[PDB]
Amino acid sequence: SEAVYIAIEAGTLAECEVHEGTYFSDSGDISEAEELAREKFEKGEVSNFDDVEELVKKVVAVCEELGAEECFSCDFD
Ligand SMILES: [Zn+2]
Repeated sequence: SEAVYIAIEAGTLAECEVHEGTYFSDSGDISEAEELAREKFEKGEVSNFDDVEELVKKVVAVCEELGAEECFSCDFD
């Protein structure tokens, strides 16, 4: 599903645009990613027309699947 990536790409987490593979979701509020995802998603029906509770759940899952909280590459030349 891409709807998730979009829901999260809508502004759920952040990743170094100079370091591909290195990501980092708003640390301190992982749930915020879901809520925000539900806000954008709900504030903008996606083609997939999936469920909010589903997206959010998938938003927290994906976000968690990224297990990223910083761009260690920031030190990797
Ligand atoms: Zn970086």
